[PDB]
Amino acid sequence: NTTVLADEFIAHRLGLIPLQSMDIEQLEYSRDCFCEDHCDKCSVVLTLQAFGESESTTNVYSKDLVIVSNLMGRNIGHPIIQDKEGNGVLICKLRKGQELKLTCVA
Amino acid sequence: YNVRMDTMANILYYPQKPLGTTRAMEYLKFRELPAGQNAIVAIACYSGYNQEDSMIMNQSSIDRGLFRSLFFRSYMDQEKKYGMSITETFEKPQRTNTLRMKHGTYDKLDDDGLIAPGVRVSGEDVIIGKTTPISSKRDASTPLRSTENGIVDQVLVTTNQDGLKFVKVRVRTTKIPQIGDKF
Amino acid sequence: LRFGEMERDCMIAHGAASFLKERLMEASDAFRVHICGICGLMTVIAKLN
Amino acid sequence: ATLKYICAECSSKLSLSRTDAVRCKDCGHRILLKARTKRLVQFEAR
Amino acid sequence: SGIVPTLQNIVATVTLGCRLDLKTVALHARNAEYNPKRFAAVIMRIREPKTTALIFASGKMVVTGAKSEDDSKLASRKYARIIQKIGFAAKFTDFKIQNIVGSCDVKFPIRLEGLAFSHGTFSSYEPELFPGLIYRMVKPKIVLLIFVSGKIVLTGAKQREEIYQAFEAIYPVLSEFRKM
Amino acid sequence: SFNQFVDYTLQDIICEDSTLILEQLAQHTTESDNISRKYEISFGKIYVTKPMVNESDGVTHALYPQEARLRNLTYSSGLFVDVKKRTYEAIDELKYELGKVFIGRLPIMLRSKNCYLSEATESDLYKLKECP
Amino acid sequence: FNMKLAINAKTITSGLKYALATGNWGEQKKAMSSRAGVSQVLNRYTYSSTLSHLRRTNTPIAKPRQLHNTHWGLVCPAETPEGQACGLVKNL
Amino acid sequence: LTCPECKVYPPKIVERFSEGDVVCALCGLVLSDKLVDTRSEWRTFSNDDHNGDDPSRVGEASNPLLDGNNLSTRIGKGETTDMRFTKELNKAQGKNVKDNEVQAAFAKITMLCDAAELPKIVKDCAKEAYKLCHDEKTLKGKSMESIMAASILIGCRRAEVARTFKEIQSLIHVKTKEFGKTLNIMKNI
Amino acid sequence: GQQYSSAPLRTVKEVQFGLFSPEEVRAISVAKIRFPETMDETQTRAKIGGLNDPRLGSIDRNLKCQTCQEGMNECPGHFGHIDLAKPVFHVGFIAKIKKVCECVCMHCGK
Amino acid sequence: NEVFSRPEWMILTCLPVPPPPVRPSISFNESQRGEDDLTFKLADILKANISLETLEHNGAPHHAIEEAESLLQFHVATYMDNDIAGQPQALQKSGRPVKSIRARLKGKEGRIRGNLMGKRVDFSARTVISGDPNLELDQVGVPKSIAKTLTYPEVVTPYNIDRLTQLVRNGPNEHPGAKYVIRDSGDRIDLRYSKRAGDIQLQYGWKVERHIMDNDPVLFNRQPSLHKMSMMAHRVKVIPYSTFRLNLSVTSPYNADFDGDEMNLHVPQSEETRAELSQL
Ligand SMILES: [Mg+2]
Ligand SMILES: [Zn+2]
Ligand SMILES: [Zn+2]
Ligand SMILES: [Zn+2]
Ligand SMILES: [Zn+2]
Ligand SMILES: [Zn+2]
Repeated sequence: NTTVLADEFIAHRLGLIPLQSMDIEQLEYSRDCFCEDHCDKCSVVLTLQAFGESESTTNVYSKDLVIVSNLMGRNIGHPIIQDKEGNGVLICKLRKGQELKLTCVA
Repeated sequence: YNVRMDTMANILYYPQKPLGTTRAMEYLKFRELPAGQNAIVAIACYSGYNQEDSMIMNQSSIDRGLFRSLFFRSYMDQEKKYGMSITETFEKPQRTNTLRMKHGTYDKLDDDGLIAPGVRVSGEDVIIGKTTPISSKRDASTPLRSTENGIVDQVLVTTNQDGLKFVKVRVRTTKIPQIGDKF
Repeated sequence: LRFGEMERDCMIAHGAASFLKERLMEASDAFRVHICGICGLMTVIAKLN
Repeated sequence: ATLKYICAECSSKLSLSRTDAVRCKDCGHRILLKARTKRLVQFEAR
Repeated sequence: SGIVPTLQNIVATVTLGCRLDLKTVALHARNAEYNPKRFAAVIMRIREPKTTALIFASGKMVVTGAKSEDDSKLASRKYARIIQKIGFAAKFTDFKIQNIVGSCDVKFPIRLEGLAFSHGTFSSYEPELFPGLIYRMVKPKIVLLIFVSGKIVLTGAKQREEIYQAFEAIYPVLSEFRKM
Repeated sequence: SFNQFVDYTLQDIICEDSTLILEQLAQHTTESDNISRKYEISFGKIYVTKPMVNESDGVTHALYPQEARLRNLTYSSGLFVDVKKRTYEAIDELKYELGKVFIGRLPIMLRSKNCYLSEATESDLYKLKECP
Repeated sequence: FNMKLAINAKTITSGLKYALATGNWGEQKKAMSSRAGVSQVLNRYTYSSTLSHLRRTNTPIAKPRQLHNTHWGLVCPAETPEGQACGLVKNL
Repeated sequence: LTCPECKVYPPKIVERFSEGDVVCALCGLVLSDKLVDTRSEWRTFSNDDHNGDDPSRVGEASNPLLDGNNLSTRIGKGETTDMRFTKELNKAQGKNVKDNEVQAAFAKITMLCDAAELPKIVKDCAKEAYKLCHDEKTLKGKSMESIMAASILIGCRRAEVARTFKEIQSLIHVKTKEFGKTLNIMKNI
Repeated sequence: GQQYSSAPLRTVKEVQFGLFSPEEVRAISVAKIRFPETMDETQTRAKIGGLNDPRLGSIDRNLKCQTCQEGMNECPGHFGHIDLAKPVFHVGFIAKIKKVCECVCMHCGK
Repeated sequence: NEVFSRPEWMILTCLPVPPPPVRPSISFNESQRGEDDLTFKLADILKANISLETLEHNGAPHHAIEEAESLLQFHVATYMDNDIAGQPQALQKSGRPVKSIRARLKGKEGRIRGNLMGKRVDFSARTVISGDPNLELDQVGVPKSIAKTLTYPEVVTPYNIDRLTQLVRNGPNEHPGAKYVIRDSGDRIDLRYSKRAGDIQLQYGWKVERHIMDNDPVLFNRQPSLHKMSMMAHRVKVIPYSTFRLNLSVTSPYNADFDGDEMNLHVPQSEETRAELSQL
């Protein structure tokens, strides 16, 4: 995180980003799940890598989130995009060498 | 704020310009750099938990980021020179040859005697390892305040006007609204 | 914390003789000396052992 | 590939140790931050 | 070592046993200079053996420049003989060598600062003051002046043997710090 | 206020008492007596540099407000005064005649004339890691 | 008469550094009566807090605490502390 | 300290400062209960109190390495003071006062470092080099303004502050060969 | 804790104020106090038989408290005396002394 | 009085020298050492003494002696009192005047007003107060953390033995737990570190220093305290969140509100003390 924002400031926002919870009913609460922390049966893994290549301000959107976990073919974890331009929630703004590399467990 | 090392810094997460403003604020830079947020306020008698100057907060709103703030404290330490021979040192003290160690843990220290920025800390833990050799050597280390905790934000190493090695450590926490919190 | 003068007063008002003694002794300061019976001084070389 | 400190302005992985003073290659600006730690830090999502 | 230091200078004292009028000596002896305003003695030199004597009013003198014990005694005798020939009841008494200086050349260069750091208690080296390293040997008690060139100066000896023993003792350490 | 003190007040403080003299009048016995002298020391124009810093390794260089706050230095500039030393003498009533010196470091007030940040544009301050 | 030996720079340098630092407006590490609190650390809690600190007035020692008519347009009628310093700390 | 119950050679003990106890980390036996804050206790000796209002401020710090142990206050003006008694009690300190005055040669070193732009660590080495060699028989009768000019290069040569001998020849004074021999007889000590 | 003493535990019933007779001050004292030196047996790390513990109280987590021993958390600390060259006024009683002279004969003491 | 106070004893001839406890020293780092102002003032008395002794012994120059006497007079005098009217204060290098003995006893914050007539205490706790319509008049909401710190020393007895053993087992971190075990022997067992904190087998007469628990009597106080009602005994109620909760009707006696007021809590340590609180 080379951003003007705090690790946890960003972290907080990521929770408020709406995710597809259609098939939420076929996912287990990790508390009830039998693994060690999380797994596929109980979580969705999201990834976010962003960098200021542009001289202009580089924006980070809920669209920039990528699912890395196996979905078991169920309608889940897709960042909800209601946005006309199709960007979703604006998470961050980066300048030049501003990099943001993180991992989310939903 | 992000480029300065001050003892204590309090920054509001999502500041808001006021809905009700003064023509004089234009010159005061207030709408550019605000001191609060426009809250949805009911003047009501509810559960009686707002009696005698107390107030009720929407715990739902608090989760959404209402009134959260950043908090940065900065710890400093010098490597002092006591005359011709005695010199303090930046290092990770070993409990066998170091007296009066802090009960806190020293594991988060790299061999230069500092925690790398990014490590999460907690009460009584050792941010800066220091010894004041006298003879083998006593422990002169800096622990994080016992009533606080957080994640190390930045750590800088420098020399001063006469060239004494000294190190500044910033610690960031996020203070969510709680009960005895004044507004 | 400081159990100060004004707090001593409230305890004296309540008649909490033993509660006060405790605050001032057991809960703080309290110490034991050996004094002389002739000149009531703390002179005594107590080699209590 | 590994590092230590940084130019507070020309941000250029520097690094050093004892008695090597505390300067930079060209611009002296004896400030120098210390860059992050490899070990990932974890956070609460709320 | 295979090298033998060369005696370069020997200082000896001689009591002629009889007061002297330095002003008169300076007047009747050739190659004599007397300037009481700076030194209360007559400085006289001879060619064989090439030496220089310091003659005092007390009748005592110092003979310098001799390169062997024999030349020193011999030169001393000539000076006394001149004092007599001038008109004094001078006699050749208490002859005694007080200092012998010798020099060498080990032929190789020497890293002096390494030698100084190694033998700190005996050597003082600070090129700023003097280019050579001053080694104060304990046994024998001889002072050496060690140079980067391999040139060695040994002084403080009363017997020529001490110069020789001093050189043998220092050769190993000289060799150890040879620049090669 | 500060500017008035630097541009004017400072000079007048150097010039009120300013010059100091010491007189050595003899015993008038005979040579080497009978020699009366008076020596002067005068203070002229006062100079004041932009803020600087004297590091441990001799080198002096400019110092910006941010470096001061981080390395805990003082944001001060140099005070320099023209000094002159005259000499006079008489025998046993007639006085006959026979540079720029550093004096101290004066702390500068930010945004004043002498501060670097005074003639600074918005984009300028940002590069200097200061808040406009 | 060697110049460097004559003028002691440290006199004025550290003499000002002392005052500004500590706040005892006087000479020097032997200060009393000296007026403490003349120089103080700038409040950086909020931007307004910083602004109002650079417009603060101290009055040391007839009825000074009261808001005088002559204070109109020159000093704030509301910005004053409660307790001990009330009406002795004026704000422009 | 070592736990009376256990006794293992590396005596693993913790200072639970917060509960004011000294515990044995193994058996948990408390080995001491009276425990004092050294930071705040040191605040009573070296404080920020120059006015004189602090009731906590009750002592003063000294430097046993440099000035030995010379405890001595100074008669000075107070709030209610006549300027007469100050003079008398000070004129009375004059009859009680040589080597207790050669400490003003520290004022010669301090005024030389500040004229040479030298750090606070160099002065204290030059003052310790001068205190341990000014009364030596090995220095005997060297130029007294060239033995303190040599102890400044001795203090600089340990504090890593680059100062050539010709840089100190410019300050005072130095006679080159005179403060060069003196810079060696001290170097042996 | 603080160790057991066979001495009878009693309560203070009366406090008898008075002044110190020099005879008594001398009699209580456990040390002479001769030197203005703290400790430092000339650049050392022990107390000087002169000021603090010439033969006095104990400090620095060390028992040595003249036979008494005990150390810090038991020792009350015992007094030393200093023998003054000439009499001096006790500042508090400079006036009661004055008044007493004012009442009595400065020759016969009547 | 011929026994305790003859007038001859007013003048000082011999000087009682107080022991280190009265004038502590501190040895920092071999080049830093702190002595008490009294130790300074004494050394001056001594130096002035040693001086005048040498003068009398030697050729007494009359006026050079009385000159040295009124110096001694000053140092001795200024040591007991430095705030003397007319006289110059003895100052200590830094410009600050020497803390005389008088001045340590004198003010509020003196030894009398501030170490004897009022003193800070252990088994005390303080935090922000807030109101509660669900607390009973006589109770006080105590934050879990505060309850987990404050302790009551309970004697092991047939009646409590089993319960106490459980809180001991619970330990210092769990909410109804304990911090220390006090054996007959006098030595304190720290449950936080003792290797035997698990297998700790209690004995009648031992003391278990256990956490403050629901319904313990505690002294609650809001300063100033110009009332006997400004300090009242409440029933503990361990609760979450960092504030002391009080019933609203009890607001008036304390003179409290919840605009940022803090309140003091004192814990009795004896069955006797507790009775005093609950019964009076
Ligand atoms: Mg209130
Ligand atoms: Zn799972
Ligand atoms: Zn008795
Ligand atoms: Zn750089
Ligand atoms: Zn004792
Ligand atoms: Zn009579």
